Formats: sequence, C-alpha cells, structure tokens
Amino acid sequence: RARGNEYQPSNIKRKHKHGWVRRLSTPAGVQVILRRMLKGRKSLSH
Amino acid sequence: VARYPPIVASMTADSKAARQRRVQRWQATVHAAPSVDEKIRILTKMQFKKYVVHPQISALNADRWYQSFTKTVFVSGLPPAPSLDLAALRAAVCDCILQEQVYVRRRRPRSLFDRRQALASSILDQVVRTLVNLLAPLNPVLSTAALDCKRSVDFYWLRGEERIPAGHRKGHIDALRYQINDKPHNQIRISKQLPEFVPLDYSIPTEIPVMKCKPDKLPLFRRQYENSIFTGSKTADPCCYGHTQFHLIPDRLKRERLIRQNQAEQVEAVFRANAIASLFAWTGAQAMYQGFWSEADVTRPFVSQAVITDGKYFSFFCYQLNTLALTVQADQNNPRKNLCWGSQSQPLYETVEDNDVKGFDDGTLLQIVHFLLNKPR
Amino acid sequence: ARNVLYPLYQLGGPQLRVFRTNFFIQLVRPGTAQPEDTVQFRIPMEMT
Amino acid sequence: FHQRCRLLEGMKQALWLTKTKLIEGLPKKVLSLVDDPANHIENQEQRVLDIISHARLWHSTEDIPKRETYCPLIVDSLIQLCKSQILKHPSLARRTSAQNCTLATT
RNA sequence: UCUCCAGGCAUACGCGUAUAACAACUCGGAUAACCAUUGUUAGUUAAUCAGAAUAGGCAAUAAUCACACUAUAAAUUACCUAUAACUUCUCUGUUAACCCAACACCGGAAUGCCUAAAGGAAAGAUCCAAAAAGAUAAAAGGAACUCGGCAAACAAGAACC
RNA sequence: GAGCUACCUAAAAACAAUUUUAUGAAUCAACUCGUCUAUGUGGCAAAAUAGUGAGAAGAUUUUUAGGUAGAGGUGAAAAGCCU
Ligand SMILES: [Mg+2]
Ligand SMILES: [Mg+2]
Ligand SMILES: [Mg+2]
Ligand SMILES: [Mg+2]
Ligand SMILES: [Mg+2]
Ligand SMILES: [Mg+2]
Ligand SMILES: [Mg+2]
Ligand SMILES: [Mg+2]
Ligand SMILES: [Mg+2]
Ligand SMILES: [Mg+2]
Ligand SMILES: [Mg+2]
Ligand SMILES: [Mg+2]
Ligand SMILES: [Mg+2]
Ligand SMILES: [Mg+2]
Ligand SMILES: [Mg+2]
Ligand SMILES: [Mg+2]
Ligand SMILES: [Mg+2]
Ligand SMILES: [Mg+2]
Ligand SMILES: [Mg+2]
Ligand SMILES: [Mg+2]
Ligand SMILES: [Mg+2]
Ligand SMILES: [Mg+2]
Ligand SMILES: [Mg+2]
Ligand SMILES: [Mg+2]
Repeated sequence: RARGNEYQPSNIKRKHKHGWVRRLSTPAGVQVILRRMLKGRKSLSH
Repeated sequence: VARYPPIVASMTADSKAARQRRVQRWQATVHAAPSVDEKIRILTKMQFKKYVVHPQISALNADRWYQSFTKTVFVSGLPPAPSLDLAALRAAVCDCILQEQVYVRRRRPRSLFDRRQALASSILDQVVRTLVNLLAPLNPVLSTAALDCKRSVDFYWLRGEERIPAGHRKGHIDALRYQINDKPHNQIRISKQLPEFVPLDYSIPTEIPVMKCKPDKLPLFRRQYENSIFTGSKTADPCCYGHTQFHLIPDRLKRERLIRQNQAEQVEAVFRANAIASLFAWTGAQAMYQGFWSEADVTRPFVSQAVITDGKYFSFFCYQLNTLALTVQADQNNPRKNLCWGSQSQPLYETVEDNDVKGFDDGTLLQIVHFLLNKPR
Repeated sequence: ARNVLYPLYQLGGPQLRVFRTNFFIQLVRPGTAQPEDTVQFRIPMEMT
Repeated sequence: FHQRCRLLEGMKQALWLTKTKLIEGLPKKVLSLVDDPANHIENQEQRVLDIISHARLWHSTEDIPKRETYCPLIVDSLIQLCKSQILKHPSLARRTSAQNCTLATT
C-alpha cells in the first residue's frame, strides 16, 4: 500500500502523549524538559 | 404547413434558461403524483441548509421579520364579522386555577427554576380541557375533535434568493429556505374546515415590511436536517384541519424580564411573532395535506386561530392563509397575501389568596369561549 | 477591569464595584450590512 | 411500598397486606351499564380504531413510535372518547381529573 | 447561450485565515487569463445548533415493528427515605475551494441525506509520419499461436487427476 | 515512540435487492480484500492506474478513546509487525 501517511492528527492524542502534564508525570519526562530548557528551546512540549 | 420546432431552451445545456427548464421537469413530477404523500415526499426529500425559525424567540422585532418571511399583513383587532351560563364557566375555570395552585399535592420538582412554568402548564392544560367539555354540548364539533398535548407542527417553505458569497459556489443563486418546528402547548383539530374570515383576493392598503438585511443579522441560524411538513398528525389521520392552538410563553420571555432588559416595547411583539410563525406553519401544513403547494396555490383560504398566554395574561389571534406561492418564481405576479389578526394581552386573573381567585376578568373568558365556539359551516 | 484581581465571592458577600475602569472600547463602522438599530464595538477580550 | 416495588408473590401477597378477598370478574352492576345499547357511542368502533392508529402511528413524525410516548397517549385519548358522553348524561361536569398525584397511608 | 460529463449537500475529525473586497503584477500556480500569490482593509453574532447538594434503602423476567415465535452467543440515571437550597443567561465553538500523503499529488479519508433541482469540463494552436499505448470492425480458416488458450472472444458450458 | 502496524479493553456504528432457509447458506451492490494480465518504472503513486477478479449477517467491516516497548511487546509462525 502507499506509505507516508502514518500521521493521523488528533489533538486529544497529541496532548496526552507529549503534553506538559504528561512530561511532568515521571522523573524521566521532567528531565526531557530540563534538557530542552538548557538547550534554549522555544517549545518545551506540545 | 411547416412544422417549426418549439422555441424552448435545451434541457441539458449549462445555462440559466436550461436549468429553469430542468426545474419544471421535476416540478411536473409533483403535479402528476396522485397521492399527497408522494407530492410532499418529492417536495422535501432533498435536504439543504435552511434557516430555523423559532415561533418563541428572544430576538428583537422578530414579528416584522416573520411577516416578511411569510408575506403576512398584521391587522390589529379581530376579524370583521348564545348565553350558556357564563357563571358556570367562571366557576369551572376558577376551580382549575385553584386546583393546581393549591389543592393538588404532587412531588415538587428537583429544580427551583422550573416550579413556576410547571404551574402555568397545569392550569392552562386544565382550563383548555374543561372549556372543551363544558362547551361541547353547545358546539357538538368539539365532542368528536382531537385535543393534542405538546404535539409537533412543522412547515418547510422557500421564499427569496441570494447569491452564495464564498467558496467554490460563489456567485451561484440559491433559495432562502425556512423551516418552523413548533410544539404548541395544546391544539384542537377537526375534520371539517372552519369558515373564512374574509374572501380570498381580499385587498388592504397595508404593506408587508421589507427587510434590508439578511435573516442572519436578526439572530437566526442555519442548519441542514430533515425537512418535514406536519399538522400534528400524519396524512392518513381523518382529523386533518385545525380549530385552535393554545401557546404558553416561556419564563425567559415573560413581562418582568423583558422590562428589566429595557425592551419594554417588545412585550407585545413577543406575542405577535409567536402567532404569525405558529399559525403560518399550521395553516400552511394543512394546505399541503390537501395537495396545494407553491405551483398549485390554494383555492380556499385556510383559517386557524390561536390564543397566546404568558400564564396570566392572554392574547388572541386569527390567521388566514391565502398564498403558498412565496418563492421568487411563484411570487412574480401574486396579488394575494396572508392575514393575521391580533389583540393586546389582557389578564384572565390576578392572584390566588386563601382558596379564592382574585381579579378574575370575564371579558377575556368570553374571548376564549367565542374562539372555542366557532364551527364549520 | 482587566489585569486585576476580583475578590472571591461567597454566599452573602458584598457587591463587586469597580470605581476606575481599565476597559477602553472603540466604535467601528460595520463591515457587513446591519440593521439601523445595531451598533458595532471592538472591546477588550476580557469584557463580557 | 412504592411504584417500582414488584411483589414476589403478586396478588396473593397484595391481598394479605390489604386484608381483602378477591372475586374474579367485574361487578354485575358495572357490567350491565354498557350492555344497554343506549350507552353505545356513535361510531364507537371506528373512533376507537382511529385512536389506536393515532397512538401507534399517526401522532408522531417518526416511523415507529416508542412506548414512553404512545402508552400515555392511548389512555388519555380513550378517556376523551369516554368523556364525550356529556352530550347524553349531564352531571359528568361534577368530576375532574388531575395528573401525577401523590397518595399515601400507614 | 450552446455542447457534453455525473457523488453532491451537511456534520464529525483535522487544518488555522487559504475566507471577502480592493490595490498590486516581483515571488507563488509547473503556462497564460485570472488569482489560490504580495500588501491593505474587512469578517464567524445562539437560553433552542454545539461545548463545560449530601446520606441511606433496592433491583430475577433482552433485542429484533415485540404480538405470535422460537432461539442462543444470554444482551441497559430510575423509583423510594430523610436533609439542604427557595427564581437563573454568563463563558466558549461558528469563515473557506480546507485534512493525511515533501506539491493545486489519478492515492488515503467516518457518518446522515439524497442521485442531479446539487456539482462539473476530457481539447493552449496546428498537424495527422514512424515506433509506442488504448478502443472498435474482420474475407477464408478456427489454437495451426504459445513454456502454457497468456491476452482477447458473437464463448463463459462438461468432466477428470 | 503503538495517531502506522500486531493484538487487546471500553463506548459506538454500517450491511440494499433477490433466493434459501433459519445459515461463518446462495446470486450480487455499498463496503472489505488484492487473483491474473497490461500500462507505469525519478511514475498520478518511495507500491499507483485501468481492466479482470475474492468475500460481502460475519472468525465481517468501520469509527473514537485507552493498554502492552526493545534483554522487550504483539504474532490464526510469514522469524510477520512494533511510524
Ligand atoms: Mg513521515
Ligand atoms: Mg487511523
Ligand atoms: Mg479569495
Ligand atoms: Mg485582481
Ligand atoms: Mg489575498
Ligand atoms: Mg446542547
Ligand atoms: Mg461552514
Ligand atoms: Mg506533480
Ligand atoms: Mg449543475
Ligand atoms: Mg481541459
Ligand atoms: Mg488535441
Ligand atoms: Mg473486437
Ligand atoms: Mg476473421
Ligand atoms: Mg509452433
Ligand atoms: Mg500440450
Ligand atoms: Mg484469460
Ligand atoms: Mg490504536
Ligand atoms: Mg442484505
Ligand atoms: Mg455467504
Ligand atoms: Mg463473488
Ligand atoms: Mg462464495
Ligand atoms: Mg492476524
Ligand atoms: Mg515456518
Ligand atoms: Mg520502520
């Protein structure tokens, strides 16, 4: 079949998988934010 | 002896003349449909986006807009033109007010915000039922009539056109669709039509209001859902005509709230708009039960009357349907117009103290009695 | 008023009064056609 | 005991609680009332058949109405048919009907 | 106006101003016209469409037009007891030719209604060479073609390992 | 990292007409799948198009939200699938 369209957008799924609240739930996710803040990212999370 | 071909536009071409010729092709399939179900099915099977008209509406000056959507002229007063123990009626109607407000013992509702409109519903329900059984001996028609409680009346029609302003359909010409969905508190349906209030083709100097803006500027919103024409019962029901509707105005539209909002001049306007919309749908739906539509306009004026109450004050309206040719095509050369007659609201009673109704007014009761006394000729 | 704290209200509390108002509004010419009675305004997003 | 209580033993339990004796069939006095042809209503069967049809089919815009709507409709419609007899028997104005009213005893 | 084609209108999800007018004619559309591009100004209006008090007590009897009818895979807050409060309309969604496929991609894309009243244009101009792709017709013969009846057929029947 | 895909949980949907019967039955749409040939091969497409075909009331198909994670997950085992 034709590939390349593995992305089926959904705002509920997106904010649940990669959102602010999700990232802070576990210590490893908090360190994801810490790295991005140190790097200077304009977007810490979705 | 030359058989020249008829000078008509082509059926298949992509033009305005050829489209108006494909319109008469399906319109002719209605003319040629034997049953009225097939006619209504054909006229309503295709769903398009339509303005939803609310007979009970909080929009300002909605009465004037409804006249324009309907082609109705509103005449103040009643239409131009047996003692039965009025005291007996007065006692019975007084009993109904006291019974629900005082004596009846029910489980009170769960929301304080609904205790009043439920009181108004029960008294107006009792009053209608009693006045239909005490007046029945004098008017035998009410004995065989059908009394409907909160049944739905539906009318769907086309009037006017506009140019679609945006998208792939920009510039196309589309009709302005309207539908009225109504649930009158009570209504009486008879199997014999009432007499007219004025001859068909009646002409008056008054002019129907002309609206500069779209229906949208008055808060009015469009949706696309099933198109239905309903009189309160299906076409198979023998009781296919209308006698009277009783409407209860919601608390949101009652006198005190409107005055607070500074729209005091709209107190009567609320009554007028409900009658025009409620009666136009009901008188129109009856006509299409008889096979009349925009391309076969009614031969007989269709008549119905309604009384609108906010629970204490009462107003009375009469409607005559002269025109179902409201579309731009079918309204091109129409001198007919629809008529509605209305009166100012008057109290039926003032308050209940102890176990006695106070301030009861006989004049309003007679008007209810006269409306329930009208019979077919 | 905007960018200010409103005192939390509980049963029986006083009326909320704003003596000096931070809301500034401008009257604009309608883009589409409106009834003669209707008037358009542009108002701060926190105004009700 | 409230409306949604369902007695396991049915009538037998109900009779015991109310200390009553059961007789099958309606009282003969009530039965003879409608046996008289004078009580017969005009077009009785045709009107009743229309009432059944109206309650089941013609009252709604739906294809198949549901019981939560036609079950109240049929009974009220029948009562109205029985209420038309004020043309023959007066003194049926000495009664009235109320809706959803509470009864209770101990 | 004519010729011809035949999935269209709504909602959900998604997108995020591509919406509309004007002015521009550089960039963008695989070219022009014109704009889907650039700049400026505007826009989507809802009490009905759509979104966002406490403590106890107790439930045998599907659905399928629910009647008949059997069945097997065994199948949807209510009603009561007490307590507490004793008149309310703010807030938010609403545009479009739109989304996922690097693209104005012959692909992917749920539901309701309807099947042409809605929506559309296969040819920039010309010329009719070869080779190549597709459709239709076939004198006489009828698998002699071919690894094989592959493909096609005015055929689409029968049998056996 | 399970918005693809494998499997699962919960809440929802769709199946006309015709014949059999009382059905993982039949013919055949919508829908699901992808048998054979041709075209295409930097293509419309990083797997399509056009025909021809298989299933089509079920172990069917589809929608939404959740679960299982690499020494692992899932698997009507193809060492398939896990952007
Ligand atoms: Mg990718
Ligand atoms: Mg998906
Ligand atoms: Mg534009
Ligand atoms: Mg321009
Ligand atoms: Mg622009
Ligand atoms: Mg809602
Ligand atoms: Mg829209
Ligand atoms: Mg390309
Ligand atoms: Mg068209
Ligand atoms: Mg072309
Ligand atoms: Mg050419
Ligand atoms: Mg051939
Ligand atoms: Mg030959
Ligand atoms: Mg050879
Ligand atoms: Mg051989
Ligand atoms: Mg072959
Ligand atoms: Mg998943
Ligand atoms: Mg079927
Ligand atoms: Mg089968
Ligand atoms: Mg098959
Ligand atoms: Mg088969
Ligand atoms: Mg599998
Ligand atoms: Mg193996
Ligand atoms: Mg991979």
